Amino acid sequence: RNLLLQTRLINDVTSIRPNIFLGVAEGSAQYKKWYFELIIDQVDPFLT
Amino acid sequence: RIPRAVASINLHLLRSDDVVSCCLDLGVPSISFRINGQPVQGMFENFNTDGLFFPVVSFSAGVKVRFLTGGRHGEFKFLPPSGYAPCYEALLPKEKMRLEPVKEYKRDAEGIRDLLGTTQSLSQASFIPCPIDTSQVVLPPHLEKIRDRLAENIHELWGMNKIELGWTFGKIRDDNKRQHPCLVEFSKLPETEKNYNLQMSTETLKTLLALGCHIAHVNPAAEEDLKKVKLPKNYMMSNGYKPAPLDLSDVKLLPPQEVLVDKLAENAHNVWAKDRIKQGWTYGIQQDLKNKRNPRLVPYALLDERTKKSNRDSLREAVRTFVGYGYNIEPSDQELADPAVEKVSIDKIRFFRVEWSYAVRSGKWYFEFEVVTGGDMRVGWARPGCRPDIELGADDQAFVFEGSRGQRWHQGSGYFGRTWQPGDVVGCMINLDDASMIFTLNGELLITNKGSELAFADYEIENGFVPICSLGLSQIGRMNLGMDASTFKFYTMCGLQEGFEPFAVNMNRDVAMWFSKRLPTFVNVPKDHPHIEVVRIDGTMDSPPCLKVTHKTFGTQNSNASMIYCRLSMPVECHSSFSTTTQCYYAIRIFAGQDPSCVWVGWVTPDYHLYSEKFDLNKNCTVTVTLGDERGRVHESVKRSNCYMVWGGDIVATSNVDLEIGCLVDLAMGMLSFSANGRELGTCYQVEPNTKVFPAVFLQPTSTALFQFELGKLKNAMPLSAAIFKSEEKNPVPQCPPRLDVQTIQPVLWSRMPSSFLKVETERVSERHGWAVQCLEPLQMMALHIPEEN
Amino acid sequence: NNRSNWLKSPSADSDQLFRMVAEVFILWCKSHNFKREEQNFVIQNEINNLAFLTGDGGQDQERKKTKRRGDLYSIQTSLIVAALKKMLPIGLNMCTPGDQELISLAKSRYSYRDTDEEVKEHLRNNLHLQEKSDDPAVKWQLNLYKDVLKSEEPFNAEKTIERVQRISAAVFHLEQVEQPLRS
Amino acid sequence: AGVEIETISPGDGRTFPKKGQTCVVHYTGMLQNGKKFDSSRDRNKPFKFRIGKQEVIKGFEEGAAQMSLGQRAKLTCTPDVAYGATGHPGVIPPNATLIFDVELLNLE
Repeated sequence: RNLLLQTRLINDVTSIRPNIFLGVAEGSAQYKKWYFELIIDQVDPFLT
Repeated sequence: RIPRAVASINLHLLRSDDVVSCCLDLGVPSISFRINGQPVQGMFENFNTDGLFFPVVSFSAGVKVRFLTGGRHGEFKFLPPSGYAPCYEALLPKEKMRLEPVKEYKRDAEGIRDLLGTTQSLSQASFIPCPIDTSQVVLPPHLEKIRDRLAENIHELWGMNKIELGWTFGKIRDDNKRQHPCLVEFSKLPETEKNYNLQMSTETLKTLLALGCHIAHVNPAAEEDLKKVKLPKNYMMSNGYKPAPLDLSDVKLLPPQEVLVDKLAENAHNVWAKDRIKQGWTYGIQQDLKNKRNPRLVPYALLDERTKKSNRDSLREAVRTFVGYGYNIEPSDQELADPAVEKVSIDKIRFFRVEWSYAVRSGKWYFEFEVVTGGDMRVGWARPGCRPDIELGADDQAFVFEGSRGQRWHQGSGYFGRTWQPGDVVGCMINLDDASMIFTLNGELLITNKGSELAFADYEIENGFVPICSLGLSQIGRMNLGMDASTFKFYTMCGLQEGFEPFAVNMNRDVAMWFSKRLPTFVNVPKDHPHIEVVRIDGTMDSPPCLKVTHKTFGTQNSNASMIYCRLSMPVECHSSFSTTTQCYYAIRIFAGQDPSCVWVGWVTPDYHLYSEKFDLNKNCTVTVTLGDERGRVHESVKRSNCYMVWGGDIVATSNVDLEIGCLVDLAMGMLSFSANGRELGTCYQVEPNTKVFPAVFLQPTSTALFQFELGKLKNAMPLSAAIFKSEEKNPVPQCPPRLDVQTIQPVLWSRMPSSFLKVETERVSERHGWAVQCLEPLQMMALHIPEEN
Repeated sequence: NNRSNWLKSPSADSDQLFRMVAEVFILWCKSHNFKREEQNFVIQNEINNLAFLTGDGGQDQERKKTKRRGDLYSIQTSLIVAALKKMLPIGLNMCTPGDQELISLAKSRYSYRDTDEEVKEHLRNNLHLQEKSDDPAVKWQLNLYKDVLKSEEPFNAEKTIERVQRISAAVFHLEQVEQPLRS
Repeated sequence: AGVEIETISPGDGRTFPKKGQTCVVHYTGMLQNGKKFDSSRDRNKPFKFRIGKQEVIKGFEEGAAQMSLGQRAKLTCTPDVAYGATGHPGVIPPNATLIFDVELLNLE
C-alpha cells in the first residue's frame, strides 16, 4: 500500500465558529482568559 | 492530526446530553477542557499566540449542538473557573453575535450561489493605542504663562462642577457627604492637583505643537476684555472660596477650531486608554468591575457619544479660553502627507473557472456574470493552461474584461468599454466561428475607442476556452452559465437572436467548476523552472551520488532575491513502535559564495504548508500536549511540529570554504541529530512513531551555485536510498533513483469545487439555550490517497 | 434610451421604425453615390461620429499627435449603419426557431443575388420549416419570451414571409458590409 | 493477554459473552499505519462468531470476551495473536499489528 494510489469513501466534515475573536498583543485591551461551552443535543454515531 | 489518549472519569466519546467546557489562557498560553463538569487530565500549551483565536466545532452529518457563550447568548451550565471570562464579553457593542463557517468561498441562498472573494481580516478588537508622541515637543516659554492661566481656568471648570453636582468642601472627602478637600482656591490647591493640572496642560500644548499647528498671540487687548462669571454665594463653600470661571459664552469657534477640538479629544482618549492599559485595565462589556475591567478601552470611533462629550466639553472650554486670550491656532493642511495604497498579492485573489473538459472549440456561446459588489473583478474566457498565480489576462492564456477600471486584458491592458457598478450584469459572448469576443454591460454592447463591438478578435483556437472569473478582496459575483436560459437577464436583449447559445445548453447536470486555493505544496522542479536548476551527479568510488541545486538567474537584471523552499521527493518513515542498523543519514554541502546564515537544513513533515518571503525558525508552528494524573501531576509531555531544521548561522557562530551539514535520524528511536563538519551539534529533536520526514533545505540565494544534497553513507548509518526504498534495504550501495528528485514549494493550486455541500443550519434558540447548529443529511466522497505524500 | 422599453412591450411603431431604417440602410448599401456623398459630407464638415455614438478613460495617459481627414470617416461609425445595428434587435424580437430557420433560408437565397420576390416565393415553398419550433433540440427557447406580451393576430403566412424577408435582407446586407471591416 | 482494550462507548458492564453464545459484533479493522483493511459496517452485515470454537483470530475473540453488551471499544491485536509471520496475502502484510473498532451489538 505504498505504490498504488488508494481509494476510500470518507465523510465530509464542516467547521462552525461564533463571531468571537480573541488575540494577545502588547499594549492591547484584550483580556487573556476566556471560557465557553458546547451542549451536545444528539449524536448519531455510524450514520454512514 | 495526531490523537493523544487523555484520561478522564467516565471516559467515552462525545454523545447526547454532554456539556463540554473549553478554557483558553493566552497568558501561558494554555488550552484546557472539562467534560460534564469533570476535568480532563491533559491540556495544550506553548503554541503560537499570533493571530486571533476563536471557538470552533468540527462535525459531520448527524449531529445537533448548541454554543453557550454566557449572558443572553447562552446560559452556562457550569461555573467558569475563577478569572475566566465568558466569550460573549469579547464582542463590541455594535457587533451582533452569529454563527458562520470558518472558511468560505461561496454562499448559496434559495438556489442562487454567490462566489466570494477573500476577506482581508477579521474582528481584531485590539485597540493598541498609539497617541501622538509629545515627548520631543518643547513648550515655548512665551506660551507657558497663558498655559498657566488655562489650567487655572481648568481648575475653575472643576470646582464649580463640584458645586453643581452637590459636592461640599470639607477637610476629608466623603462620597456620602459629597465632600472633597480639593474644593479650594488654585493658590491653596494641594501641590499634587496643581502638578496634575500643569502636566495635563503641558501635554495638551505639546500635542498641539506636534500637530504642526502654529500658535500666534495676536490679541494682546483681548485679555483685558475677557471677564469671569459672578457666581452667587450658593456656589462658595464654607472655606470662603467661590469659583469664578471665565465668561466664555460669547466665544465662538471656527470649523477648523472644531476639527482641532475633535482631534484633541481623540488624542486625549487614546492617551487615557494607553494609561489604563498600562495600569492593567482591559476592555469589558458593560461592566466596570474593579478587577481591571473597563468597558471604555476601545477605539475612539466605537466610543460612546456621551463619553466623547464628557471630555470634549472640557477640551472645547480650553480651546475657547485660548481663543479668548488671543492665542490663535493655525493648523497646516494634511494634503502634504501624500499618502499611498498597497497592492494585493496574487495569492489573495480567488479564481473561479469551468473545468477544462468543457472547453469549446467552435460555435457561438454566451454566459453572464452578475457583479453583486462593484469592485476589483475580472470576467472572460480562459485557455486550458491558465495558471492561478498570474493575474487574469497578464499573459496569453486568458481574455478578460475588468469593469472597475474599464479595461480589457490579454497580454497586457487596454482601456475598453465603461466601468460597472453594483447589480450590473456582464454578458460575455464568444464567436469561435470567426474568432471574436464581445462583452455587454446591462444588455448594451461595450465598444472600443474606435467604435468596434469586438473586445477581442483574431485569436488562435488551440485547445479551446472555458468561462473564468477572478474576484478580489471582499468581492462577490454570480456566474450564470445558462443551465436555465430563462434565468438570464439580458440574453434576449442582446445574445439570443444574434446566434449565441447559453454555455450550458442541452446539459443534464450542473457544470463542474474549479477554483484557486492558496495551499502551498511541494512540486517537482521542472526543466523550465525560471529560477533554479537541479543536476544529478552519479556516485563514483569516493564521491556519493549527489543532487546539485544552482540558481539560474542570479547576478543578472532579472535576479530574484527571494526564499527558496526545497524538499526531497520521497520521505523516510519512522517505525510504528519504539524500543541491522536503524539509522539513516544524508548531508548537504553549501558551496563557497552561499552565506551559511541564510540556509536552514533539516527535515519537514508532510503537513508543512508555509510560504513566506522571510523565514525564521523562532516563528514556527508548535504545540505541547501535557498529560496529567488524577491529581494533575504531569506524567508525559509531547511536543509536535512540522519543521525540524537547524540554522547555518548558529553553526557558523559555533564554528570562504564549502560547509557540510549532516543530518542523521534514528528510526527505531525517532531521534534527529545534526553535525556540521563532523562535530555533533547540540540541536536534537524527538518525533513520534509513524512520522514521515522529508529532507529539506530553505535558503535565500546569494550566489549562482547554491548547494547540493549528498546521499552518502557512514558507518552504522544507512544511505537515504536504503531507508526509502525497500528494494535496496539489504544493499549498502548508495543510489539516487530517478524517483528521488528535488521539489520546490509553489503557493497556489487549482482545486475542484465539490458537487454537493453539507447543509448546515444555524439558529438562535433563545437567550438561555444559546445558538443551535445541526447537520442531519449524510454526505460522502470517494477520496484518492497518494501514499508517500500522506 | 427606449430600446429596452420597446423590447419589453412590443408595438407597431417600433416595427415600422425598424422597417424604415432597414430600407434606408439597404438603399445606402446598394447605391454607390450614396456612400460617397455621405463620406464627403462627413469629411468636409468634420463631423465626429464617435461623439454621436459613444458620447453617452486613458485620457490622462494619451498625447494624440496624428490626425487626418480620411480617418474622420469609417463604415463602422457611420450613422446609417449604426442606426440599423441598434434597431435590429427590435426587428428580430420574438423570433421562434422556425422563424430563425426561415431567416437563414432567406439569407442563403440572398447570397445568390436574388430579388425580393424570388426570396418570398422560396419562403412560400419552404413553409414547413416552422415545425422546427417543435424540435426537442431547441426546446430551451420555448419559454424565453414568456414575460413579453406575445400577443398577436391569427397566424398568417404572407405576413410571416414578409417579416422574414425584411429581417433577412437587413441582416445579410449588414453582414456583407461588416465583413470587409474585419482584418 | 496480547490484546489491549481501550473503551470508546461503555456498555452495561454486567452482561459478558459466555460459552456457546453468538457475539453479533460490528467491527472495523485497520493496519497499525492507518490503512483500513476490513469493515462489516460497509457490508451492512454484523459479524457473528461463537466463543470457545476458535472461529476468529485469538486477539479478536479475547477482546470480544472482555467486552460487555452494547460496548464499543478499540482492540489492538499484536501479530502474536493475529496471524504473524504469515498474514492474509494481498491484504495483511507479515508481522502486522491490527486495530479493530469493535462494537458488541448482540449476545444472541
